[PDB]
Amino acid sequence: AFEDELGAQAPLGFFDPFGMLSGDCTQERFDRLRYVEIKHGRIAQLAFLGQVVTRAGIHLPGSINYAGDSFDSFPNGVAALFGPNSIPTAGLVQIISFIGILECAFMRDVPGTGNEHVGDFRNGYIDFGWDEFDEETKLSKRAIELNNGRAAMMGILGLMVHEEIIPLGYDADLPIIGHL
Amino acid sequence: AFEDELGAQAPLGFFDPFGMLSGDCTQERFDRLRYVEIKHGRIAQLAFLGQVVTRAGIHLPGSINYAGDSFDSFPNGVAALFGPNSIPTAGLVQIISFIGILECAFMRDVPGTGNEHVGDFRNGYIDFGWDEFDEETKLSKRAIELNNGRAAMMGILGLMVHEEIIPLGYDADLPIIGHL
Amino acid sequence: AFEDELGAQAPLGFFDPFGMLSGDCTQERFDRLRYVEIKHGRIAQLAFLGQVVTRAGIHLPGSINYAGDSFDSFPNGVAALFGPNSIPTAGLVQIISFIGILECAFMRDVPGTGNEHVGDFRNGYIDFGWDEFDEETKLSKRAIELNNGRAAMMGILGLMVHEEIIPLGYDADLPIIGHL
Ligand code: CLA
Ligand code: CLA
Ligand code: CLA
Ligand SMILES: CC(=O)O[C@H]1CC(C)(C)C(=C=C/C(C)=C/C=C/C(C)=C/C=C/C=C(C)/C=C/C=C(\C)C(=O)C[C@@]23O[C@]2(C)C[C@@H](O)CC3(C)C)[C@](C)(O)C1
Ligand SMILES: CC(=O)O[C@H]1CC(C)(C)C(=C=C/C(C)=C/C=C/C(C)=C/C=C/C=C(C)/C=C/C=C(\C)C(=O)C[C@@]23O[C@]2(C)C[C@@H](O)CC3(C)C)[C@](C)(O)C1
Ligand SMILES: CC(=O)O[C@H]1CC(C)(C)C(=C=C/C(C)=C/C=C/C(C)=C/C=C/C=C(C)/C=C/C=C(\C)C(=O)C[C@@]23O[C@]2(C)C[C@@H](O)CC3(C)C)[C@](C)(O)C1
Ligand code: KC2
Ligand code: KC2
Ligand code: KC2
Repeated sequence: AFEDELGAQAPLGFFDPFGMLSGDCTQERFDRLRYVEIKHGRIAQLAFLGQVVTRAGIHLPGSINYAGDSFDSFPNGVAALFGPNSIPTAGLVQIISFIGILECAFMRDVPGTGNEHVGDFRNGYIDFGWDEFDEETKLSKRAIELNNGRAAMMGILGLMVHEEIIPLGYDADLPIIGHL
Repeated sequence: AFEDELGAQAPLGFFDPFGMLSGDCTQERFDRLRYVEIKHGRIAQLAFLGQVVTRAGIHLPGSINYAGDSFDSFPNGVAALFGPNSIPTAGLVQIISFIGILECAFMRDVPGTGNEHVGDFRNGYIDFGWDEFDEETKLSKRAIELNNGRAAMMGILGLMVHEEIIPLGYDADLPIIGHL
Repeated sequence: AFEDELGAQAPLGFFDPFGMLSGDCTQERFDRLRYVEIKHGRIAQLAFLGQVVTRAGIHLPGSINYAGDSFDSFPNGVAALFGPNSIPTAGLVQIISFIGILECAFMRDVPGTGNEHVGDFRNGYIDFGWDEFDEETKLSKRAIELNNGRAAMMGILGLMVHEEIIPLGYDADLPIIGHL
């Protein structure tokens, strides 16, 4: 039933190993799964962009504290949030609070606003020209977003794992990025 | 749609900053939110009453243990539940178990019993004369309960925060209640 | 309404102390409760069987690690999973991952497959002859499964509690099984 939905493309086609959509799956279940997948993909895309920017030597100009702790002095990766040399716990809690405010008020599907598909948070408020695209281009953009999100999920998991296995003696000369 | 419901009164009117009810919000969502708000308000009202009674020097007569630990020897506030001089862990676990029994059996909206609104746990079992009040008086009582609950939420949050910031050097001469 | 459902047997009859099905309880709520009860019963039956087999001196032949840690060297009970002499954390995490894979993909009620009642995971895939039984025998088998599951819930709780109270000085010469 969902073998022709978004995300079922070449070369794998419809790829449902664990069988979430097996049987007479309801549209609500697939909508929930696609919402979770798109949310994870967007978060992972942002996380991968952040690690790429930070690890390349690009840091915000200034100090993260009144104490003078410069932005470009903190480590990259999980060591920047959780560790002995991480950013202050106040900064992490404020970041989490901002993300929670976004979750509750901003990055949500408001019913009866004009949203067209799962993951559309536009809400008739912030539109950059979605209606300019025709249907085929719209589907292509949605598929690109979803697949880049899956790739970012895998990449961010790999980056965190590789950073975490370095103290254990598992230091890998990763391609392109190099040593973490 | 919910701008004329209970709790939207002077001077703020309908106050929905985070936009929980924005858009075509369903009645189920508002009922869930109002249930959570009323439950929190009742819990916080009881918590503030407990704070006032305990901090005023009124303690239960006797001892909380067979070992002879008197009721009036334990501290007030968070130090009475979680701390080195708190009540015995068995007492806290029994309190939590009693509250869970209440949650699962007593303080619940039993369907098909005669409940009139969200937060009405009466269940046609314990009534002190609710039907004696007229509709306007009923609405006034419900609004009083809700607003006192919100005030108690903020007050209990303030009391816990002020108790917790005292060891950090943030001791404030609070009005009325004084030093915690 | 649910006083004649499965699980209401002599001598207790319909036993609903906490009043979970009191009032106009929907079939969905009873179905959820029965699903949870059957799942817990099956898990507890497996846990009791495994703990009895392990405590009887029957262990898998070989070693659980490449390091040579034999199966019959680990303790019995909670000390085998969580403790200073437990199985390796890798083994526990892999067991949890296998159970999660089962939860997600295998031990589930796939809609539109032919399942006849709550707790039926057969899904028209693995059938040993369920249709051979008549209606009364089917009800008897389901009731036996449910009641043995409740008995196993109590038994596994008792086994874990008795194992945990031994270091505290509460060592009980339990009947049949003896000292844990
Ligand atoms: C998962 C996302 C994520 C997370 C958790 C972090 C976390 C962190 N970043 Mg970071 N970053 C990210 C994405 C992320 N970043 C992206 C995508 C970029 C590229 C622009 C950067 C660029 C960046 C720089 C240049 C620096 C950091 C730094 C830091 C650290 C200090 C916090 C700070 O100043 O943030 C700053 C965050 C930003 C500048 C960009 C955040 C953008 C977010 C993800 C937007 C997402 C919500 C957005 C409002 C949605 C808009 C919707 C639209 C319709 C309006 C902290 C560990 C600093 C550091 O290393 O100090 C220790 C630092 O110097 N980051
Ligand atoms: C959030 C609610 C709450 C919580 C968590 C606590 C927690 C505590 N209180 Mg306390 N207390 C509360 C509310 C609360 N109280 C209220 C509202 C009052 C005013 C009557 C008191 C009066 C009070 C005294 C006088 C003493 C305590 C003490 C204590 C401590 C020991 C436990 C004990 O003996 O409880 C005793 C609890 C009570 C005497 C009253 C509890 C009543 C609860 C809130 C009823 C709520 C559910 C109820 C069944 C609903 C009925 C619905 C109706 C339709 C039937 C413990 C830290 C003792 C202490 O400090 O020793 C260490 C102590 O001496 N409390
Ligand atoms: C709650 C269930 C449960 C749990 C958590 C454990 C946990 C454990 N068992 Mg164990 N065991 C169980 C049930 C369980 N067992 C049952 C039911 C039996 C009887 C066959 C055994 C027999 C057994 C032996 C003989 C040994 C262990 C050992 C161990 C320990 C090492 C892990 C291992 O080798 O597993 C091995 C697990 C098994 C041999 C059987 C597990 C079978 C599971 C329960 C199947 C459940 C799902 C299944 C696929 C459903 C199929 C449905 C069907 C339609 C296809 C570990 C603490 C070993 C030990 O103590 O070394 C430290 C050991 O030597 N167990
Ligand atoms: C004005 C304003 O405020 O906002 C607007 C601005 C604008 C532009 C309109 C908006 C937008 C669009 C945005 C932000 C789009 C972002 C898209 C983004 C960020 C897309 C890539 C993600 C990451 C991927 C694919 C990672 C793959 C990672 C992969 C495939 C790996 O496995 C990788 C790997 O590393 C390992 C682990 C090991 C090494 O071998 C190295 C490599 C690399 C191989 C917003 C959102 O509307 C907000
Ligand atoms: C027979 C039996 O068993 O039961 C029946 C008995 C009976 C009577 C019928 C029943 C009832 C009704 C009850 C229990 C009603 C209770 C109502 C209650 C308990 C109502 C106030 C709450 C707290 C508020 C408003 C706090 C505000 C706190 C505020 C506004 C603050 O911010 C405060 C502040 O402190 C700071 C943090 C700093 C300092 O500057 C000091 C102050 C104070 C300014 C029940 C429930 O049906 C059960
Ligand atoms: C081919 C393949 O791969 O799979 C198939 C194989 C097969 C056979 C078809 C299948 C099956 C059926 C199975 C596995 C059925 C299992 C049934 C099972 C395991 C049934 C008892 C549970 C435990 C009870 C009742 C415990 C009570 C415990 C009680 C009553 C206590 O309180 C006890 C106690 O200890 C205390 C705490 C203290 C002491 O005084 C000692 C005692 C004992 C008194 C499956 C599932 O379809 C999978
Ligand atoms: C996530 C987004 C975000 C938002 C929306 C946001 C809003 C506000 C507002 C509201 C207008 C104020 C008034 C405010 C004030 C301060 N912020 Mg924010 N802040 C955010 C993020 C961070 C991070 C990451 C850090 C940080 C800090 C500080 C410090 C320094 C305190 C000090 O130096 O003792 C002060 C005074 C740093 C800190 O925590 O220092 C321990 C630091 O690391 N903030 N901040
Ligand atoms: C929340 C409500 C509540 C209920 C409904 C409830 C019911 C019962 C019943 C059932 C009829 C019994 C039989 C019972 C028995 C004991 N209770 Mg309760 N008890 C409640 C609350 C507390 C608190 C707060 C404490 C406490 C204690 C004890 C001790 C002392 C043990 C000891 O001194 O070794 C014993 C023997 C104290 C304790 O935990 O001491 C470590 C203590 O702090 N109990 N209790
Ligand atoms: C729950 C079911 C389950 C499944 C489905 C499953 C699948 C696979 C697969 C996939 C085909 C591989 C390739 C694989 C391989 C290894 N397993 Mg499994 N394994 C399961 C259970 C356990 C347990 C309980 C233990 C264990 C272990 C090891 C070790 C030893 C590593 C070492 O000696 O360093 C290796 C190499 C032991 C261990 O973790 O040792 C620290 C141990 O305790 N495994 N295992």
